Amino acid sequence: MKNIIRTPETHPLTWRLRDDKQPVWLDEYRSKNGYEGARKALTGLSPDEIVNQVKDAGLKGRGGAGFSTGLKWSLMPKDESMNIRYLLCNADEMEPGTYKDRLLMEQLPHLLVEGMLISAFALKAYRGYIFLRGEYIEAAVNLRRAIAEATEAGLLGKNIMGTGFDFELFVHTGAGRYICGEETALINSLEGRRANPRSKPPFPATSGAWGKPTCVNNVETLCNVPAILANGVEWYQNISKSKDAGTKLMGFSGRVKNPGLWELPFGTTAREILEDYAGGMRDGLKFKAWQPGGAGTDFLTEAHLDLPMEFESIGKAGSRLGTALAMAVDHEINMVSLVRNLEEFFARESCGWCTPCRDGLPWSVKILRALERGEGQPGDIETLEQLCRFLGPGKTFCAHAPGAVEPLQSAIKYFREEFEAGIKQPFSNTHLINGIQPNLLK
Amino acid sequence: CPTTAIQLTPDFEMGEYKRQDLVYEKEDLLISGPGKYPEYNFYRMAGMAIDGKDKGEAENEAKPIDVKSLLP
Amino acid sequence: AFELSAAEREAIEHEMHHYEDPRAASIEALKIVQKQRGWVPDGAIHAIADVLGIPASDVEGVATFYSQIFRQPVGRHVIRYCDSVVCHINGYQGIQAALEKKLNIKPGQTTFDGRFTLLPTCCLGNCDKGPNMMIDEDTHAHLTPEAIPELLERYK
Amino acid sequence: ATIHVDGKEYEVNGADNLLEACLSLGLDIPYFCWHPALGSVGACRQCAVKQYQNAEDTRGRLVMSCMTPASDGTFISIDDEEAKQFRESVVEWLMTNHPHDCPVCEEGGNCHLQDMTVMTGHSFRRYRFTKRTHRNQDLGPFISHEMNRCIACYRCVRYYKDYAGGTDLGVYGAHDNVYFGRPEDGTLESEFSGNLVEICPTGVFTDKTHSERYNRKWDMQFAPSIC
Ligand SMILES: Cc1cc2nc3c(=O)[nH]c(=O)nc-3n(C[C@H](O)[C@H](O)[C@H](O)COP(=O)(O)O)c2cc1C
Ligand code: SF4
Ligand code: SF4
Ligand code: SF4
Ligand code: FES
Ligand code: FES
Repeated sequence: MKNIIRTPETHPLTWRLRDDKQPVWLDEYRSKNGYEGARKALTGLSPDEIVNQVKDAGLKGRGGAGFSTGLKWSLMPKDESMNIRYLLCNADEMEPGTYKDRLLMEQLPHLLVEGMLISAFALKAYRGYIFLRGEYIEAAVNLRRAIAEATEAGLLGKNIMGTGFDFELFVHTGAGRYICGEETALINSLEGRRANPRSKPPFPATSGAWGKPTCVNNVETLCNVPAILANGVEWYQNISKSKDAGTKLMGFSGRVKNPGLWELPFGTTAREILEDYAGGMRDGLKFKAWQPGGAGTDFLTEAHLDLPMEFESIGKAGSRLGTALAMAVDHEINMVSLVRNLEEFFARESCGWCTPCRDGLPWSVKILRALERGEGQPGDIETLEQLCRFLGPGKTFCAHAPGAVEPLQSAIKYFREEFEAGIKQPFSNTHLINGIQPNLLK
Repeated sequence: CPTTAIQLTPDFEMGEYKRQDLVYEKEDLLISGPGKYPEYNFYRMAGMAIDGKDKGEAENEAKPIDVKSLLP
Repeated sequence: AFELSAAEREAIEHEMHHYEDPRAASIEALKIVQKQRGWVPDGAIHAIADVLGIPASDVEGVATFYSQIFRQPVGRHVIRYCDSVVCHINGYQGIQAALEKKLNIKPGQTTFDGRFTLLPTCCLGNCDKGPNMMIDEDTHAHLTPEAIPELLERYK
Repeated sequence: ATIHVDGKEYEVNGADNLLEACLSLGLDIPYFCWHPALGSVGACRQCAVKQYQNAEDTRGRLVMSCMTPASDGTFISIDDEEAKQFRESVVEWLMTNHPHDCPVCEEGGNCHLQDMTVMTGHSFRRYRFTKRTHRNQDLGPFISHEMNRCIACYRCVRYYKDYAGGTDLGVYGAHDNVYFGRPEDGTLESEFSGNLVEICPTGVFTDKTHSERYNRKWDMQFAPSIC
């Protein structure tokens, strides 16, 4: 729909959003039912009870992994001597097409503060860190002002409304590398080290930041938790009849008539969003491709537009939902240049730890540059498909490389003819010495 | 030879009066031009620093991008 | 010969007050040096290492790892244009050509008078509002190649 | 513990790594970033094998031998098609940007990278683009340094920081422009910097004293002696 009514029953996140795109401060937040779930958690809810409610509410990961946060919180050790636990908010994105947390932190900072309060009491953590980016400046200013207002209002400090639970919140603005978004590399970057990820299964819930149990959660997860604790769990299961419970900040981007961001329940197909919420595309565009998640997932054709944007529904289509922020590709854009730019971003924004990504993403960049410039050679398409087969999950140290080569998978699978037309000259790897007969095999 | 330095000329008119003078030293082997392979040079393919050849000046070698450079 | 001002030391010590390990404030110390002087010189690595207590190799690696910690000297205004895919679809080659025709330089280099330094950026987080750029912590969206000279004349 | 490699039963230790358990049996698995005295990391992916859980399995999963514990009930495979061609792809990625300067290298016949390139069986090159080059540093009168030969296996900084405790050498760089050394030019003040000649599998850190008046390894008449 062009005009959308944001009642709190169906839009638990953005029903208190302002029309003039102004930040909602503490008084306006408390006027529109603010810190009620936090009050319930910090007065009459046990931390294990909150963990069980989050686990049985069906909330999953919103950073693209899709892993349920209740089972994430159930990996904390049961020893009470490990009371130096930490909570981290992955406010960092640097992902092309991901822009929901910018809105969530520019005009809803107290929702994030309440979410960290609830999750820190649930996880028995005493320190919380919002890992932001240097690109987000107004969001950082609004978050710091919200933290100051919450501290002035007797919250976010020592003995929060007479509980004895001590919690302190800080904002860490990173300098910016895309690998810092992953949880283990976010932990490494938080410790003042280079943002190289860490091996598994030493988990962050057992040994994370400075050897202490930590939990890293997305902005939207911590924005969905206080609505769960303020409105109930059966209400959270009774807003969408799908296996993925809750609402997601969806929206299309890229040469669209209305490229925006709207909160919608799971199970909503991309076609209705594109035609009514996005309003269709501009004049003279035929919608030749789309991507469900921003730049990390893989392309889908027009035949997959009828699929509901869930995790499992796009999982069996040879794809994944990711951040659920869709991106549209038209016929006026060659996918050779587009996938070249994607691989360039992934090659220059990866880390230098493990070999296959390190020395295959620049190789894919150079092969796609040769295909763009018309200098493609026999032995490039099969090289790319062998590269993307060898850059899957488990082969590399982290998951940057499967998300890097998934657009290569979809561009190779669907739009093969453009890459085939990108090859003009024959194979030439060696030049003559004019004193040695070459070993020309036939 | 990976540099095509040691080579076999078609010259065979050899023979010495002493066995001690059949050992050819450096000055008895190095000739004043390229032999059976006229237009090959190894050091245009090597990667080490050479007089008249800085880093990245070899064949199929890019210029050394600085670590401290502003490029992401 | 590098030295640290008093405000730098107070800010760095207050940042180390926020963390369990003083190593965790290295990125923010480099950011403070960047906000005061515009870039991180060679002696700043040893100064941060001596203040924090971690060796200079770790500080050098942190400074050379993250993209927005500049070790080469830059101009007084760092133009950071988007190089990602959404702004590629919306069109960033036009504004890149406009910048290259206005400043007469290449990306990654600074102008001769030290007025601007052109740099690509991984993403800005403003994908829905068209092509985006940042100049001196000021963002700009819905950009057009015709408005680039108008946008570039409001900076010193 | 009891493991099964190549469809054959072996009895190895339970708490150790799979790579060191397989190397203790005399089997050949290539590796670049694992050292017996430095632990195991994932800087390369050279020790890849194919692991199966059940006794009979078809697909399996490509795992790292230095990241898999040698536990009871693992059925791993080494010389199958997929793991061998993946290791060949990893050595190909290491030769993607490697200088063509083997005969002017101080390692030569003492180079681990040559041994693991020949062992994987990779000779044909399909890379036609430009290579990666770096500058050099002066690391004192003992350690000659040149960065082009590196493969970013992180063994030097792991030894020099965690094991040797030196506060000089480290990693400075990025995705592909990754550098291993000193932020300035000067002698490595650590008393154990001379072990970087054998720690480094490549010709980056080499013996300067042996670089002067140099001979190859096969030309060396060795003896077992005491310092
Ligand atoms: C290369 C890479 C980049 C990532 N970037 C982000 C990110 O920017 N934001 C985010 O929330 N998750 C990101 N993730 C996913 C995280 O690993 C993890 O899912 C997130 O920190 C928390 O997940 P959650 O939604 O279940 O809480 C990234 C993962 C990878 C492999
Ligand atoms: S795949 Fe490897 S090199 Fe690439 S970002 Fe992850 S750990 Fe770093
Ligand atoms: S310099 Fe040598 S030891 Fe260090 S990462 Fe490179 S190859 Fe490994
Ligand atoms: S270090 Fe590199 S150049 Fe030297 S022998 Fe080994 S592979 Fe050849
Ligand atoms: S793609 Fe340009 S702002 Fe995100
Ligand atoms: S030896 Fe196991 S990944 Fe390097």
